[PDB]
Amino acid sequence: EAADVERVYAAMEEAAGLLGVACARDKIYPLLSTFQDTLVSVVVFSMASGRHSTELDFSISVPTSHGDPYATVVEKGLFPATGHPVDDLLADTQKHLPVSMFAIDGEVTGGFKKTYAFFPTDNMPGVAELSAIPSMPPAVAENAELFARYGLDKVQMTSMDYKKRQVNLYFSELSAQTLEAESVLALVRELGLHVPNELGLKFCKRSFSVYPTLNWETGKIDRLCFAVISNDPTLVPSSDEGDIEKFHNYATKAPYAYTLVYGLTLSPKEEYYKLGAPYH
Repeated sequence: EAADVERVYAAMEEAAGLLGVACARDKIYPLLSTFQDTLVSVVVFSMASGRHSTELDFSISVPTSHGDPYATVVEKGLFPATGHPVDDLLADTQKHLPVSMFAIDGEVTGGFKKTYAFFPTDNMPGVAELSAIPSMPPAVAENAELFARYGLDKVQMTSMDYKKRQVNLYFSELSAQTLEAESVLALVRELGLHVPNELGLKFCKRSFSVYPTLNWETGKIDRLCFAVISNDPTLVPSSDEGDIEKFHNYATKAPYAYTLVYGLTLSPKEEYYKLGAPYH
């Protein structure tokens, strides 16, 4: 449908406005039309805090029957192949594992950036199965022991950041021990990331997923995020009035067709939050 393809972009500008961000139709629409048979499907609008408060992602589901979604945009000329192992990763997962669904993501000013590999709820993998993937970063195996020591095993999904050449491993079936203040503190400190405070640790206690960020150059996890799912629009883990305001504003005025997933990302240098508002 032609109404849909405009409808999502009409709703897409509405959300990006609420943050005071300008969209770039030049880099957004070609990917949107390319997947319009799906837009008839999960479409998500996600924001970031801090020095990233000027950045917005949109995630779009693509069933596995449609084929490799990243292969579409390269051959169709929507994103050039980097010549780096991240090109081939998406196929290798579907090659090596039962992938039940895909997703694609972009940024409103830069265009396409990442894709997703979703796994079945009744067959989530561990880090051993993931590490077998030839195009997977070496760091995924090189971190296998650390993951286990903290209870990071079943992986709900992965994402591949193609501009940064980075993989996210969305860990699930987390033990209640894993999320406790003590362990959260030790995990972050061993990995050399920003230490959260009382609120951050109270936020992580609610987490349903924790996802580290790995790249191909070293074994260092670049950052690690805690995700919390809820309907409550006031759960952002910040006490700085602007974010408590900015995020609740977005949460309550985000356009929707027919829900929140918060993000607590801890980096080496600073601490920023994310909030994905879905359309479908």
